[PDB]
Parts: sequence; structure tokens; C-alpha cells
Amino acid sequence: APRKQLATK
Amino acid sequence: KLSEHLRYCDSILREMLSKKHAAYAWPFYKPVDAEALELHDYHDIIKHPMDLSTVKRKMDGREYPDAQGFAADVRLMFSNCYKYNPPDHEVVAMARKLQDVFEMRFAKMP
Ligand SMILES: [Cl-]
Repeated sequence: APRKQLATK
Repeated sequence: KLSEHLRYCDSILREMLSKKHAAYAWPFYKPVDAEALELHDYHDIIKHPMDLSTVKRKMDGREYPDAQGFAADVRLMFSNCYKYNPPDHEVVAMARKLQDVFEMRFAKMP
């Protein structure tokens, strides 16, 4: 299940 | 054109977009990019997406009949965040702190 990732890229 | 109440709303919106709350407000600046974040189920779960830029757009375009219409969208934004993300997610904690700011401002509307 997809979880949104706030961590920077 | 804006009524006095809808001017106060634009004031609140202007505050939610300021650097004062940026720490927890930035995930709501623009629409949720289901592409970039690779959320393949976001639009299947969230039927009516909403964010601060959209609220600003409709506010500038005078698309709000009253203050209740403004609050409905702002709360829809928070509702979508609570609905899609797990309760323990940091973005939920961000939404809650930003909603604290909104509800507090909105309640003290003259
Ligand atoms: Cl500012």
C-alpha cells in the first residue's frame, strides 16, 4: 500500500 | 467585491501561506502530486482534492458565496489528509497544527 513520503530528494 | 467576512477569510488564508507556519503548512501549498509521490490510489480514495493554492485561486476569482463556502474547502483539505494518510503519519500531525490555526482564526471572525 502506497505511503506518501515527505522526505526530501 | 469581497464581503467583510470573506475579507477576513482571505486574511486567514494569507496567514496560512506565510513563513510563520511553513513548517507544517508546506504540504498543503500545492495540490497533492500523486505522480511525484507515486500515490497510485490517491484519486481513487480522494474524490475531491483541495489545497491552499486552489483556495487562493477561488478566493481571487471570487468563487465563494460566503464564509461557509471558504471554510468548507479548507476543511475538505484537512479531511482528505486525515482520510488518505495513516493516523501516525507526520503529515497528519502537520494538518492538525495548521487546522488549529485555521479554526482559531475562523472562530474569532467579527
Ligand atoms: Cl510572510
